[PDB]
Amino acid sequence: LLGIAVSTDYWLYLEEGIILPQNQSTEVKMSLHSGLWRVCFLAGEERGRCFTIEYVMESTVNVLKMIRSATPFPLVSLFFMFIGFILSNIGHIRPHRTILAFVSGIFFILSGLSLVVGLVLYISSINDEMLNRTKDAETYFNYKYGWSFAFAAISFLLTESAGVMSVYLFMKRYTAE
Amino acid sequence: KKPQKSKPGVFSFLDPLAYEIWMCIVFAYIGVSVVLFLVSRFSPYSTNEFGIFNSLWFSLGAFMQQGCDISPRSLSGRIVGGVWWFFTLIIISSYTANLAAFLTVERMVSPIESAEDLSKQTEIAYGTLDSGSTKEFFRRSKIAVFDKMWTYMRSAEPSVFVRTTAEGVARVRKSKGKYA
Amino acid sequence: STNEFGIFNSLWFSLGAFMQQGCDISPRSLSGRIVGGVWWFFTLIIISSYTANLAAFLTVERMVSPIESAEDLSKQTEIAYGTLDS
Amino acid sequence: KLSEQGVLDKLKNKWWYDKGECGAKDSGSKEKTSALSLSNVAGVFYILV
Ligand SMILES: O=c1[nH]c2cc(C(F)(F)F)c(N3CCOCC3)cc2n(CP(=O)(O)O)c1=O
Repeated sequence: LLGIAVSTDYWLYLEEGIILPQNQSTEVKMSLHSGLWRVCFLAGEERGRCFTIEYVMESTVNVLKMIRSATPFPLVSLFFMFIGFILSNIGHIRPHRTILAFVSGIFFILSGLSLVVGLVLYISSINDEMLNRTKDAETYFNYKYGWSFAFAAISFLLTESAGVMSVYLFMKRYTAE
Repeated sequence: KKPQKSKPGVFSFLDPLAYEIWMCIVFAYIGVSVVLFLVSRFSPYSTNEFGIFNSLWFSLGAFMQQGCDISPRSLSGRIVGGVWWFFTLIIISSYTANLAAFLTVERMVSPIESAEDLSKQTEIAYGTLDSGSTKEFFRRSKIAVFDKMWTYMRSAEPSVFVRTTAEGVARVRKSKGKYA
Repeated sequence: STNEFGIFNSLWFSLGAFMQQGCDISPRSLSGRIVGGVWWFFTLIIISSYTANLAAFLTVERMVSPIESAEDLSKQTEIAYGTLDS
Repeated sequence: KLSEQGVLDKLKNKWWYDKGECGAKDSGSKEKTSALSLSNVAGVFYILV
């Protein structure tokens, strides 16, 4: 679930537009979706053009720099689950030497805690970038999350649950020995 | 640039109370826990429930509004437990009431208000137009404040000077309050 | 039977109930639970009245604004202003 | 000529401010903050001691 999330780029939906007064109608000027490394315009130049964050061109740029800033912490979380996944399976191959389940439980718990401070720093870095811009009566600005953000949240709950269940498999096996 | 709502700091939650109050709360926390351990020791009234490690946990529970498992059973202990309960009732009520003042009434302050403040700081850069009587005023000025401002504007990298008036206004709007 | 509520316990129970810090022991008789419960309703209103009235003081004190122009003198009439006679 | 060489500005600074008894009074007008201090809650500590 995390590997789909880090690879894909459907994280943030940003829309900017200008209203038409006395008619109760709104007309967009730009729309895009972004990820940790790849940006593709849904309605930018009314075209599906795709640039990386390094290939720049206002506030939409400044949001994109903060998404690149919050990069490392999901990569740390995937690295610790991959170590925890290997030690879990080789413990299933060899039921003796019961220490393999307990150490793998620690890598799962440290994975989820790294994912939380990833999301907290991500959401904070997005919120203040909407805050600094000057308000106008004729301009509306919106934001929305994506399905890759939903997968990372689900990836937290299953990783914490497997880290709990690995401790019980340690205790029940050590009691049987 | 006009002062606006800014990015809140990471430690902005401890803004309604001053820093001298927060250090006195810590110092009073240690002082009560030492007193509660000592007086319970030489005055017993069986098992010494209130140790130095237990007394820190008792006073921490009373400040954080939670209940504690053990209670003092002597007269001298219950006076210490009684007064420390009254202390935390006022402070937590003072923290709640001051946040209601901040969130209701918004007052914003400008960093600078005079030319002598700009000379005594290096956070905000300041510049003039390149050709005109404005730059010529700072050039031949024998006033001590204005002479200090010319030494900064001359030896500044990147150049604070602009070409036109509209370019100078555009740098003010886009530097997030770092250019005057 | 085996009751514990002496006068030293009863002053200690009422002091803990007002400060909302809990109690070691609770009344088990029905007449004891009546006198306990009404004192709980007393301390709930008094503490909530203290926090709300303190927030009333600090908000009104924050809204007090000084005079910084002649326009602010014009609309406001607790301060009197005058000039020289000739 | 005296206006453009700042000699009028030089005389004004000397007579108004340098002979001023309220020495550097403009610095005191800057500071302003709003929070609870020790003076507001001093009596609670006196009950504690
Ligand atoms: O006689 C003069 N009268 C001037 C009047 C004005 C204006 F304020 F627009 F009326 C200005 N500007 C100030 C701001 O930038 C745009 C033009 C320059 C003037 N200058 C050039 P100086 O040498 O810089 O004083 C003169 O010489």
